[PDB]
Amino acid sequence: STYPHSPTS
Amino acid sequence: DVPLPAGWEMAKTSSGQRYFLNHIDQTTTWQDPRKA
Repeated sequence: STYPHSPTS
Repeated sequence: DVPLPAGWEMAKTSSGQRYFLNHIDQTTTWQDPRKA
């Protein structure tokens, strides 16, 4: 249930 | 319930980004599972 991060930053 | 895949996370970013995680493979998907 852990929110990741947008794959490109 | 199939129109929305179960191993897929809805990462709905208010910035205007809809990226889908496969929480099974840890796959970073920028393509809608129904669009491909």
